[PDB]
Amino acid sequence: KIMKSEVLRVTHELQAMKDKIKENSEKIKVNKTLPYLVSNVIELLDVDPQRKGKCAVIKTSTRQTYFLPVIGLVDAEKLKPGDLVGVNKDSYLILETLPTE
Amino acid sequence: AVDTAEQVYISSLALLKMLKHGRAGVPMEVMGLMLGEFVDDYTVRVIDVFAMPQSGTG
Amino acid sequence: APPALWDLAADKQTLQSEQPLQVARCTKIINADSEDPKYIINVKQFAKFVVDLSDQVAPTDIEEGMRVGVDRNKYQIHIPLPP
Amino acid sequence: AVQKVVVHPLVLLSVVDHFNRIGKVGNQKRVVGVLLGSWQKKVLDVSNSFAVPFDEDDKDDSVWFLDHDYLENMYGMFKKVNARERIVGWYHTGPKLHKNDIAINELMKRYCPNSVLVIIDVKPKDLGLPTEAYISVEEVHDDGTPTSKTFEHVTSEIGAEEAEEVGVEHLLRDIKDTTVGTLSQRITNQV
Amino acid sequence: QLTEEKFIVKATNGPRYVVGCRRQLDKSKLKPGTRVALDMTTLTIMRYLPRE
Amino acid sequence: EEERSKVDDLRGTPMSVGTLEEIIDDNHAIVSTSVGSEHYVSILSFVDKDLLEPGCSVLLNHKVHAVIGVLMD
Amino acid sequence: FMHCGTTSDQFLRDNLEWLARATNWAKFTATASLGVIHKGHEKEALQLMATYLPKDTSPGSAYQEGGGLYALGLIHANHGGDIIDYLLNQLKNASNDIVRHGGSLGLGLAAMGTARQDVYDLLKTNLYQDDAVTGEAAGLALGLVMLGSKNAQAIEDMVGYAQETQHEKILRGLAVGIALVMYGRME
Amino acid sequence: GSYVGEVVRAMDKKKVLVKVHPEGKFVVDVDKNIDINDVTPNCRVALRNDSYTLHKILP
Amino acid sequence: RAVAVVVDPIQSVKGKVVIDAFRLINANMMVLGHEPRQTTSNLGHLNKPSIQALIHGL
Ligand SMILES: [Zn+2]
Repeated sequence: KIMKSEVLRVTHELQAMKDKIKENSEKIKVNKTLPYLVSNVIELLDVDPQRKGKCAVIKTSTRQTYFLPVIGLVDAEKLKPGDLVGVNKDSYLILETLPTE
Repeated sequence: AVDTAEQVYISSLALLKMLKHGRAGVPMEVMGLMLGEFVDDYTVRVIDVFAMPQSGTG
Repeated sequence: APPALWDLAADKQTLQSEQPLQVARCTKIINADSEDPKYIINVKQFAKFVVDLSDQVAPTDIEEGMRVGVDRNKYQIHIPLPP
Repeated sequence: AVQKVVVHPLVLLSVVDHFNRIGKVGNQKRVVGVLLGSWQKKVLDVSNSFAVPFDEDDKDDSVWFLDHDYLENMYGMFKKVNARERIVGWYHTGPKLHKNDIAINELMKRYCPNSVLVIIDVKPKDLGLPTEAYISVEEVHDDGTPTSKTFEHVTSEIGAEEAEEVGVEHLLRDIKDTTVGTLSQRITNQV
Repeated sequence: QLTEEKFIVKATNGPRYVVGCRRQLDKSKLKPGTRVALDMTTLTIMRYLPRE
Repeated sequence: EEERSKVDDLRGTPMSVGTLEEIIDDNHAIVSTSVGSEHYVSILSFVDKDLLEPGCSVLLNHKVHAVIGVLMD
Repeated sequence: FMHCGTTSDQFLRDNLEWLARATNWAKFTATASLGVIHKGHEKEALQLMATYLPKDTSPGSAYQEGGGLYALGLIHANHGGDIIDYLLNQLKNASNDIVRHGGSLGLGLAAMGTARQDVYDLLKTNLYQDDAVTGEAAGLALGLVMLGSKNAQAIEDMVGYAQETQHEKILRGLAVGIALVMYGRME
Repeated sequence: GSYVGEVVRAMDKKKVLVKVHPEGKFVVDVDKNIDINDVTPNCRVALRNDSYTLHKILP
Repeated sequence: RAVAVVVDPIQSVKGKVVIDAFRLINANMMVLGHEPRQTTSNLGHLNKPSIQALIHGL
């Protein structure tokens, strides 16, 4: 069990990782507090030649078009050309997408 | 009841910290703190200036 | 101006009262509400917004498609209005 | 691997701060600051840095004092305000490469990646460029001498991004710009 | 495209501008007939915008 | 006299001509303009508010749109 | 300007409400200009400055007193019957930056050119608190007292005292202070 | 830069209503070095964009 | 003292790096004259912030 006693350091590393996810997970709540407006999304895949191409086309409700890659958290029911999405003030990022109807 | 004639001493330390902070002057409100010592009433000297992490409140 | 005389003397406290009551986001009417924090709202300038309710207004005092007073700085709902 | 580096004047102005915050003790050693920058592109780009209380001994070179907690806290708060820059390397402001600097370097070869070293000068009386990027690599020698950490010079340029130009140029009002023609050509052609 | 480095852009919202070229990208995609992407600061070009 | 000439800050350079929509008994009325900006301020001097005859053009600001007076037409 | 020498306080006897209306340096300049009005009076000057508040002997504004000394030095410029002996015990009195500052100005101006090492010494311990305003007065008096004397440790004391502080009024007061000492040292 | 004012009506309280580009119609006293009566209504003028002071009459 | 400084390189050109430190007056000083600051020489340099809305507009 002398070879398996190095697992203790690994577990202290990982519970330390669970100690340190509280702050960077804590800023999720204060950055993602209020999606201020609703903006139309049109999904359009890009190519960069990692350097992989990944993009989407945005249109604000006040009809102003900007540029951004596919951003946010891990997406399954996203990537749709849909509306009612999360957005911060001038960052114009995607945080919380919801179905309108 | 008294007021004097004050004048603010600015180093290049605080200046380029406000210029890195001005490159960090993206559209969002940003935060920082000026430090130094007050030697008298009517002169003020800055030395130490750092930045602060952003918040959605601003 | 004699009606504006006593009101002109009553314009003193309008400066200390100008810091409250100042907020008007062009009286946006709501559309629906997804969940009790988040309200889907549209301004009259055709920008669809989402903000949470403030603490001063009850969510049972929210009505569907309601013109209310609402902040233009923190964007929350300070006070409602009947029509 | 890396052909050149870019060091912004902000960190050397923080070496002016290294010579400011001394407090007149009588020590004035090669005070080490924790160099930060962008190893991300093939070119290295220094944005900013900070410094750490570092002490050696009078007689012994191999006694040297750093901090991991101060590194992780200052780098932690700095990464909290700006995560677009990471740890890269370090520097001592002494003119001389000590024997201990392989071991002092080795701490940031471990915890940081392959760290760059910068020799600069305590008194800027050198007409030459004060900054020299020394890559921390072990190279195999033809004589058969055993392999050790070897500091090969990587060429450097000192550039400012946008606002550092404006603030520096406002602070000077003494330097003149490019100004091709008689003077700025012929002064280089003088000295 | 008047200068081979610096040309006229047409925004979606309507106002027109002139921009520079980024040191990373080259003049291949920078030929006209290419809808592009720009920044608020310095009006630089990070990459283009393929139409669909 | 000085109090008559102290509200000049509101009717000075930061001044606009908006269109009144209605007058509210809560003394903060709702106004409009080319974008239809709706701002409610508790009332000030020089306004009539009865023969004002709502639905007309009134005087607004670049500031918080405190109604400093009215102008007939 | 207009009432200098003619000792006419009768223009400033029109009102007390236009002079003492602000607690500021304006009362110091008012008492100073009062010193410009009358000059060359050995009894009525100190008597007149004593007439202003001999009630509780505690001025709420210190500028009346320090303007009393700063004005008094304007009165007794190059008098041979100096009350400097009293003004050293009066500068010996403990007060902040008006006995220090205005006492340095008035007492050094009355001691102009005498090249006394004593007023030089108390001047040095007036500038040794490193404040900009009273040491500004110390330099301004020091140029007056060291006219032509050219004391050896004094010049290197002043320029050596110059770069060791970040205050600026000490730098301009010592600027005029090392200015006035140098007269006929053309060679 | 500065805007282009057009006065359509001069007001007798020395606070000239001036027809501005949309969301305009900014009634204001123009600068003190220029008199009001010289500014003829229904003519285009030169106006600053924030301080709303007139420069000159324009054809 | 409590110095407040606003850096704004966004509409500031790269030719000039004009920055200003701002102050709060006391609300009870409105009866008296506003700023009893002596030594009024440098105010000729302090009229460099002369934008016709913000400085004297506010
Ligand atoms: Zn803002």
